[PDB]
Amino acid sequence: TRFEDIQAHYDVSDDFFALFQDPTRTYSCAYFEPPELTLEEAQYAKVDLNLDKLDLKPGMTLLDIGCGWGTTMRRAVERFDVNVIGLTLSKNQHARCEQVLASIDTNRSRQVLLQGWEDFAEPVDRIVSIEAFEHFGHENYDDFFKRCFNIMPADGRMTVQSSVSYHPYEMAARGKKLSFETARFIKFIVTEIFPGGRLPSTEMMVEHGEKAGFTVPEPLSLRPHYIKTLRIWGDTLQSNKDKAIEVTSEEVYNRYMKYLRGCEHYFTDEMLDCSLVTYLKPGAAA
Ligand SMILES: COc1ccc(C)cc1N
Ligand SMILES: COc1ccc(C)cc1N
Repeated sequence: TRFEDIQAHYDVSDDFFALFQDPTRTYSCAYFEPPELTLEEAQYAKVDLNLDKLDLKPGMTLLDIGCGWGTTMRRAVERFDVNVIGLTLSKNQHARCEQVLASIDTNRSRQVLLQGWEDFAEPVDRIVSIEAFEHFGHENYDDFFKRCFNIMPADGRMTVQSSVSYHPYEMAARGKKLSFETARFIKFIVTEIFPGGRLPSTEMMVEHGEKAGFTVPEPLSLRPHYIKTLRIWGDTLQSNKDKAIEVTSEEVYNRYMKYLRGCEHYFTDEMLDCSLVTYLKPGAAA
């Protein structure tokens, strides 16, 4: 009701995001390995970083939870010769993914579903989830990891890439001034950028996975890559200010410059992180 309306206020057209993102319209941390990659190349490098952890063999089925514009699923079909299932809650992303997957020269099964993981109960081999706020941004971590564990075979693996904060206790350790300042900035992100969202901690991502029965090796920090990503997003949005304002408003432009510049700052000050966590079932190949 009211809340919904107050949140709907912060809905932004896909056309605005196109004015700061790379041509793939990837809205997640890029991977600058090597460091000289373009943003677009680094976004393909991040997809590869995720898929290369999943022990994908031809004829397997990969589930993409929050499949975005279909880039991850397409790369998986092309590189690994796998079937793919994507989950998205965006009608626009659903339509684009169906066309992206239909375009692929393959006999492998390609399916895109307009639903959450809560309503998904089909057997799959491997799972990838890259900064899926619509799926991994509303708690019920115990149900999420239990679902992922139960739909995979004995050798199942999953990657989840997510922005993270620290427990208030850990934040206090690194300055009380900076601790409050960060907590107020997180409140802005979860009010105006990802309304109703909840930023997990790495410790939560690890411990909820372990409780479900997964082996969880040391998470990969993407912090330095997200600083680079947010710098390019900010610099690109600023270079398109007139076009961005015309498509939305000066309010929305200022909101996203605050978000992009702000995240770069709190990432640089090591008050935010980005974790790529691998979840291994007990029977996962060594
Ligand atoms: C992946 O980028 C897109 C998504 C949706 C539409 C209509 C166009 C493009 N280029
Ligand atoms: C990584 O997925 C997310 C992105 C943004 C926010 C606020 C929360 C989550 N889980």
